[PDB]
Amino acid sequence: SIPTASKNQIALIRLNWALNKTNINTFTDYSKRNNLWTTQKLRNQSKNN
Amino acid sequence: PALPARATAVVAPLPEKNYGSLRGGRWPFLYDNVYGLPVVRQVASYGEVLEGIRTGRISQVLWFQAPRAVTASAAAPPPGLGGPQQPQPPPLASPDGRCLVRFANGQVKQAVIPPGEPRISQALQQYGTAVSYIPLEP
Repeated sequence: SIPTASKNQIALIRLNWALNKTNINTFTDYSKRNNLWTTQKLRNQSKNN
Repeated sequence: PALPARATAVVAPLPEKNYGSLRGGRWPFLYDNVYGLPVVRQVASYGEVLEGIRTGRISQVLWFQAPRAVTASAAAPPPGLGGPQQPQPPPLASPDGRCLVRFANGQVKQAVIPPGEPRISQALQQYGTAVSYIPLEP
C-alpha cells in the first residue's frame, strides 16, 4: 500500500494524539483552582513552623 | 456451428454533416467494428428534446457515465493514510453530456445535454419522464 516513511510518520502522529488524550495537559500547579484547595496546607505548614 | 460471415469489398464513405449540435456521419455501415451492434445516426437538438419532453413524445432519457477516480471520494480517509482498501466510488454522469433519447414511437436518437441544464431539469422533474443512467461497459 504505502511506503515505510509514511508509516513512521503516522506512528508519530498517533503518539502525539495518544499523549494528548490522557487529560493531563491542563494541570498547572501554580493555578488558582489549585491554590484554592492547598491554602490550608500551607497555612498549617507556616503555623506548625 | 457456422462461422460468422466474412465479406470484403470497396466502400465509399458518406459525406460529412454538421447538425449544429454534432458533426460527423461518414461511417457507411450499419454496424461497428469491435461490437456487432447497430449505430445510432439520427441527431436530436436541444429545443427538439425540450418539446419532445413537453408534448409527451419522449419516454426515457439515458445518460452515459464515467468512473470517478478513487482519490476524489469523501466516504473514507484518503488513500495514502494507509487504511484498508475501500471498495469503489459510484460512477459519475457523463461530463461530455452524451445522451440517448427514446421516443414513444420506438425511435432512438442521440443528443448532447449537460447534466443539470435548468430547463431540461425542470421539465424532467415536472413531467416525470423516465431518466436513467447507462451502466459502464466491462
